[PDB]
Amino acid sequence: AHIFVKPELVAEIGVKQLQREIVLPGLVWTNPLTDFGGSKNDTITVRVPAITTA
Amino acid sequence: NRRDLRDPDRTVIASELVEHSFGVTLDKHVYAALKFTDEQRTLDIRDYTKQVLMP
Repeated sequence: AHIFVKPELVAEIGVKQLQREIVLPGLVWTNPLTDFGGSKNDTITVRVPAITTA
Repeated sequence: NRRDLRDPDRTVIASELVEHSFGVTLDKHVYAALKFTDEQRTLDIRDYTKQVLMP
């Protein structure tokens, strides 16, 4: 019968891929040490001080 | 003390006042002692206040 030339319409309506919310980085101790370049094996050794007894 | 009223005997038991006591003695010596050789003090100690005195 009648022929109509139509486009294929693409729409975005706010449907996204559900994906986790990030909380862990803010709670962990990040970068107390920075100069890993300049220490052998990329290892910085932390010194824990001493305690005596009377 | 108590005695019967109108008792034929009239003796009274005299009470005693005894003061007691106990001694408090200074008898202990608490110490912390440290020994550092000239090498340990020269080479191994860096601060001596946060490394020796505070501990």
